[PDB]
Amino acid sequence: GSSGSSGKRPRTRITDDQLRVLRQYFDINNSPSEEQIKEMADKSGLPQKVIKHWFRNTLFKERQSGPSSG
Repeated sequence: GSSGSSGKRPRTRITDDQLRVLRQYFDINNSPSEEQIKEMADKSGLPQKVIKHWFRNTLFKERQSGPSSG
């Protein structure tokens, strides 16, 4: 190939069964509340740092504003 494989994120990794839990809430409320971040952290098993960040890294993206051509 060219390099081999992209490796930035830590060993940990979120699954479709866990992400879905973070996505579903996305609709209801952009970002989870100190209360939701906890209730979820247990529902899925992810920490409060992973969930919070995810919402950001993801949300921030949606906030992006690109021009239209075509």
